[PDB]
Amino acid sequence: TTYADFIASGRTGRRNAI
Amino acid sequence: FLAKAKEDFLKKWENPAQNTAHLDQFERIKTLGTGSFGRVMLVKHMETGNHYAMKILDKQKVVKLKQIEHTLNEKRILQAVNFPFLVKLEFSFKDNSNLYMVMEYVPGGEMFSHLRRIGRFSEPHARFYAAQIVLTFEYLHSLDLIYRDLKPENLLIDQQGYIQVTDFGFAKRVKGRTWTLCGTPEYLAPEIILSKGYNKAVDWWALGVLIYEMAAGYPPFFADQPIQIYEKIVSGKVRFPSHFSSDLKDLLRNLLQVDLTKRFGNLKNGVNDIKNHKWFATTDWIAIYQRKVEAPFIPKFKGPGDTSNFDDYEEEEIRVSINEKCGKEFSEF
Ligand SMILES: COc1cccc([C@@H](C)NC(=O)c2ccc(-c3ccncc3)cc2NCCN)c1
Repeated sequence: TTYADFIASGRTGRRNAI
Repeated sequence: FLAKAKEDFLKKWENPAQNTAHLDQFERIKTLGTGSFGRVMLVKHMETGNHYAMKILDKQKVVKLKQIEHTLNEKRILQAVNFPFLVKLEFSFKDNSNLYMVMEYVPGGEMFSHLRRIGRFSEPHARFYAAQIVLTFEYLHSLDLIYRDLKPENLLIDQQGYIQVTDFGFAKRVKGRTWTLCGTPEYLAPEIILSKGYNKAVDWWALGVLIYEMAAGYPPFFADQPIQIYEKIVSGKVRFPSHFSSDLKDLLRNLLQVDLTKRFGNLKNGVNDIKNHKWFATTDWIAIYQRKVEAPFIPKFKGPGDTSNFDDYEEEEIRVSINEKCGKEFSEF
């Protein structure tokens, strides 16, 4: 599922500005 | 309302308030969060017992990363604005080493924390929050201000369950086009990525990304590295979950529109195209502004000065040099 792919990704925490 | 709001803003924009408190008036309790040039701390005004959130910036770190202009923009704008869904700046001052901004404390924490925990919000829950952003952007854009950093991390939940927008670090007063590459990868409009000149329409694209993330539980464009995220944004393709309503999918296609001549909020009727859309049919716009609508979630209150709705961070002693640093650079702060 798309949800499972998101939770397994490295960008589920707080995202910083570029 | 907007004509009177502009008169109030311009008076403060032309003659900004400076040096309205001192560091020795506050007791530093705990770190609430961190950033590139410093931290946000929970403080207590000793003589009244009032609690506040204090943003601390190291002057030397600001200059090193060439962020002087953006830092001056943030303070000048925040001291001049006034809206129910914007965090209020109470005091501002500086010393030999740092810059300080003392804001109202929001104990409910960031929308980010609650969204990740429960997974996703229902369409009526997502609608309530989205309506507050629409009104806030209507107010900000009318003053010629561009926000440029909409994300769940910057949306704080107050004790009434209403939103308070924080972090004006990339906010700017501009008439026409601007070119700075700034923001969060997942929320960047295609015109920002493609090094083109851009305007207020980048905030309306960001609203599309926010509504999608709130209702789905994940962003419309995600990967492990920023370069892969940018590839997905410029392609134009978006896939919606089967649980998304017909009216929600239509609004998102109009907000996440690559073509500037077709993007909602950027047409002849402006903000009215969003406010009159089928997804917002049940929304009482005046009752939202007046805070009369029942909130879907009210954060647990554990007394004044409680930090349970915030994550733990490692403490550090605040240093003040006996010599003034970057005096001329921050003269107007
Ligand atoms: C570039 O250097 C920086 C140095 C220090 C901070 C920052 C940025 C990242 N943080 C903020 O501007 C910020 C300020 C105030 C509050 C806040 C919390 C509670 N009640 C009221 C207000 C929340 C914030 N961010 C929340 C998402 N992390 C950048």
